[PDB]
Amino acid sequence: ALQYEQTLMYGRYTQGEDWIFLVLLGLLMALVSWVMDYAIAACLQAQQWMSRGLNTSILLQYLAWVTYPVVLITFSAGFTQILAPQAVGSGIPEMKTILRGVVLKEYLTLKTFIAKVIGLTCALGSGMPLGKEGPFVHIASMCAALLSKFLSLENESRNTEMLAAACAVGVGCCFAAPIGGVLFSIEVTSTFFAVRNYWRGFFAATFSAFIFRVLAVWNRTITALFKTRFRLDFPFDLQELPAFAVIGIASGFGGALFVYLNRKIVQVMRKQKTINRFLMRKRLLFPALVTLLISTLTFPPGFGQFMAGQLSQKETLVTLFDNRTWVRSTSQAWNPPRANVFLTLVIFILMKFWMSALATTIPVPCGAFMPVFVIGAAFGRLVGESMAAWFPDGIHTDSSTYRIVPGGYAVVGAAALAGAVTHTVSTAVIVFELTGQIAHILPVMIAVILANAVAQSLQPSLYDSIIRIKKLPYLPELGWGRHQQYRVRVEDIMVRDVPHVALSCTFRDLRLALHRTKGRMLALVESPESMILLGSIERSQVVALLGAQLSPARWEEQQLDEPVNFSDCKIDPAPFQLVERTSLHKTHTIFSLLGVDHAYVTSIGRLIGIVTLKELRKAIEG
Amino acid sequence: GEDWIFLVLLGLLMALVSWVMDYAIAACLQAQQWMSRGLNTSILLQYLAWVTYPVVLITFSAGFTQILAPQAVGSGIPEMKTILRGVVLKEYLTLKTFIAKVIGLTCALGSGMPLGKEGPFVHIASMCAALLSKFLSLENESRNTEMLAAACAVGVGCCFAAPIGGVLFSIEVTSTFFAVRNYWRGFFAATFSAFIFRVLAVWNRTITALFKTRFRLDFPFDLQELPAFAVIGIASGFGGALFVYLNRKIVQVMRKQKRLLFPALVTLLISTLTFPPGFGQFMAGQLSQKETLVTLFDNRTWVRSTSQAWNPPRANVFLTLVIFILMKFWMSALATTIPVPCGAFMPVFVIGAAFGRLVGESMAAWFPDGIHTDSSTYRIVPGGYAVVGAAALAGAVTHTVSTAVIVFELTGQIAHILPVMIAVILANAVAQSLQPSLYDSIIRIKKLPYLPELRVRVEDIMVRDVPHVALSCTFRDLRLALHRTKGRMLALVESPESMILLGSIERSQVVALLGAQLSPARWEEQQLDEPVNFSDCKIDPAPFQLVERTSLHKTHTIFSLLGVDHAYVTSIGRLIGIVTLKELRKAI
Repeated sequence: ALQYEQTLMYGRYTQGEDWIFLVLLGLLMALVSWVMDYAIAACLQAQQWMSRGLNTSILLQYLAWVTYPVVLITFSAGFTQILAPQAVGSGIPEMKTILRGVVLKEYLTLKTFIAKVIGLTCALGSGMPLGKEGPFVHIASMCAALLSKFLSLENESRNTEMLAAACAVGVGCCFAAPIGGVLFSIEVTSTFFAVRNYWRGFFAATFSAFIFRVLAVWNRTITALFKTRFRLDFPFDLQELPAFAVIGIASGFGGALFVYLNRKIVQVMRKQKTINRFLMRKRLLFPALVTLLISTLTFPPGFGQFMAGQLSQKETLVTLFDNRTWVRSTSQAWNPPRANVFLTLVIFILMKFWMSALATTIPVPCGAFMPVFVIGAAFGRLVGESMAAWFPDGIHTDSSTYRIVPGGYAVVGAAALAGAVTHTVSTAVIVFELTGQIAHILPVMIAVILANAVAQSLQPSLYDSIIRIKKLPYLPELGWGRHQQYRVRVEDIMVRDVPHVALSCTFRDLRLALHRTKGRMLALVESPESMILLGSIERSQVVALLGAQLSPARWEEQQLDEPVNFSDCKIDPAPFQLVERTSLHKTHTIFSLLGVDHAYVTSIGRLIGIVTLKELRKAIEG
Repeated sequence: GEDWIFLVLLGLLMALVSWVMDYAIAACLQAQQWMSRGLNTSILLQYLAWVTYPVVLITFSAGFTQILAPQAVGSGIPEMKTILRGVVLKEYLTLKTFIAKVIGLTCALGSGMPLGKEGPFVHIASMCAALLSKFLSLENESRNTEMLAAACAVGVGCCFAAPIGGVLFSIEVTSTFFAVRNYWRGFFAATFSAFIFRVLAVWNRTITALFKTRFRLDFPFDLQELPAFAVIGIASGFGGALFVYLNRKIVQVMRKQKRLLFPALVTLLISTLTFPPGFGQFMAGQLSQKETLVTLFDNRTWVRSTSQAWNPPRANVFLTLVIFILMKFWMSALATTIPVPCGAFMPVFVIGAAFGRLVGESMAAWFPDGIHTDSSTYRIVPGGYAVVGAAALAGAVTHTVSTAVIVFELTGQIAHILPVMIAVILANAVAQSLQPSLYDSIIRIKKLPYLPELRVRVEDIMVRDVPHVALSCTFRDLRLALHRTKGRMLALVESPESMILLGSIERSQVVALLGAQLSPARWEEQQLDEPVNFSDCKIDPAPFQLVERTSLHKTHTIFSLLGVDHAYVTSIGRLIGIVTLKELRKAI
């Protein structure tokens, strides 16, 4: 059991019925998502009304423009800190750790639910570049846990499956994409998923989508969030494929750079102890300063006109996916009177990159999927506009028909950058669900594959990076194509010094052994000379043996050093063990599936070594 | 960079093979129509050609498959699912099997019989991967299984021209775990195959989607039309369960009751009923499978060209659709059991499309001016109903939910996603409640090893025979040990008294050295009988074992993960038992 400790940016962790349950989970998640969306829309509408009311002087417009988001972010951070400090940030890495066996202290309580809901609503009510997929996963998991609490009024296996279904429900409700949501949730929270549990997520997401449609028709887009209208007859040509490949490669490099920049930002001010202490005594100055800095640069009368600061995230995504060519309201916002579309796109890309990283490193419930999606869409739109300008009449034409469509480039770029950042290939399906069309399928697959290859060659995923930052249990993923590990054996990476005890030992031996292990379990051995393994023992239990046979109720303590009879103790008969010539592939696979953190190496029945997650991490990294 | 090169070469080879096979099938189908229509004006000659062409093709396919490689008969998905679980089939991935499968599939699909390609394509892709792996060596067991899984994904994708849907379908029918890296490798190889197919479709010339639809993008369906899309799913689930039951019952009956007569009789019976000017006008027998699927997916309303085959002068669309559904159902159920390389995905797809079209036309006739009246500009689109029904029936038969993605890549549109998902979920629920999957039924028919599904520990289910050899054993015990047992591999122990496990030795190696030592040398065969020298063998030093007190659930989970079929039970380093899928006799 791990407990949250508060830090500046992220924190640290220190030491029959199925159908009804799925239907109820889907309905609850749909209702909660609808309520949150309504609240966020109301907040944005209030911001627009207040901004339109005060059109007198630039000073007052600036004051309102920088006062609304700062107040919203400060209130969100304060409310989250008062109720549940552990509800800060994305919830995908924490649930990935939970699904592997580890237990977090109070991660699935009602207070955390209230804090997460209110904080996400308040933080997303401002205009900061933040997402909601991780918070949605966490909220869905808490909803499933509370439903299990209610419906109760073997067990361990059931809970994990329900949480796995809840993650898919959360992703699907976040993107309004059942299939894409389930496939994305499978890739980011597990490595070996049972085929039997494949239908549960699809069923729950389908029920959620049906409830969404019913609510949409009872409340008055309906089909797709960001519906696009592209021609079905030759949307692209053959010679445009190199452009899509270039987009994919650049997106992979950019995703690696984004993950590296986020990690570097987090690390830098974990140093600088004086600034860190001064901010830790404030607890509300850092988010306020970040919000004030970001909002100032997006002021439309000032610097915000050169990066489309007047547009919101939904409006920014809608204009990039349109079926018009800007080069030859989308063009009005993306073509300021003093510049062209290219300069605006470049400035938008750079500023949004660094601002999105910095904003995702602040203490509020937030995600990082939509910002990178928008950045990738902008980069793809830039590439498409360049191609359209270079070929005004087409790339293969007789009567100048079938011109270049720059919106497919934006779709391809968004999917490629999202996949590169998250190390997933389901962003293709996600973007097909989001846009409502499947015409630009092959370029999307090509770009996603290339971006994933480059990103996995360069840097780890964002969620794995956050896991490393928070010091949670971390099993690095084996190289997809970077290297080979079919020749490395367990005899090399193991540690040849094993904390162990003997069957015929004395209490002095236990006293000497206990302090130097620094581990959870002790290995029972027949005899020191034979070194034959018989089982595993608990460190607390062998402490209790000394505490029980060496006690006031009987100095005398130094008189009693007889050999310890292990009959009273309880021994694990079959701990997890391996053999001498086991390959790294099998060890990694069993560690990944069983969710274990410790294995014994055995040679002809004798104890020769031990393997831990740390040794595996060094073996993979080196 | 061996992985990327292997995947690229696999994709290229599979794309080329699929293109060649499609060209051959199209040539055969055109040659049928040429002789059918060009030079015949009499009823008797037309009938004679109509029956004699498919009969000759099917008889040649069956004879060629039997003579060359009998293992090429049937689908390839159940056998590859068995192979990926650690079982070994005798000669399932050789060159003769490849040639027999290719020629038999080309000849069988050249006729007008209702057969598919997904299983044969999976088998051919796996064979291509095995041959490529053999050629590239100019041998880790763990590396080969991953490549076979990638080959299955490539085969499905090339069959349906649906890369993502093909990968998802292949993972769901030939595996028990969703491995993410397998998904990534299949994605990569299917993307390369799709690129090659796109290049070929431009160099030669149904580009993009195979059965592209042109439904309107603004309000294709209403909320009140959803109950129909659920009725379709429930009916499709029931129909899929009935289809699996009927196929199994057809297979069983022939067992209770000269090998070139049954396929010929089946072909002559089926082709007689589909003869157009006789009974073929009442079930649209003049259309091929591609044209049958094309007309059922159009954006026109019949009840308000090539779609006039469903409206004969002496009948209407409803009667023709019902007759087509019934006759094609029983004909496909019968025809999928003849000794030729064949699949069953497409006939089920067409039957589901016909049922969906029937339901959609009924709804369109019920609401001539559109649902919710008001004389609105949005009316019923019966093509989407056909898509929904086809996807639902295919998913119900195959116990899969990736048929939705498959149909989305097939039609080129994703406008009907919610009804398709609802129908697929309902059909899967009903079918899984009623009957097992078609591939599982075939596995149980062929009596292949399989793992069931999931107090008791590995000490109880184990068997203590465990054929083995000792390090100090002579050639007399090696002959004695080999004769009694029949297993693929043998265990190596230190001594009969010690019984300390040292690894495992293959059956091929021991019989080779026994023959080599007792080979003619410079009576003397029995004279030497010296203790064997194991220093020149191929000893596996790390077989995967199980501790004595391991639980059944832990044993079950490791067996599914590792793709193995037998484990060694060990006490303190001593061999005490073996577990070779004895969970089938204990987890049932």
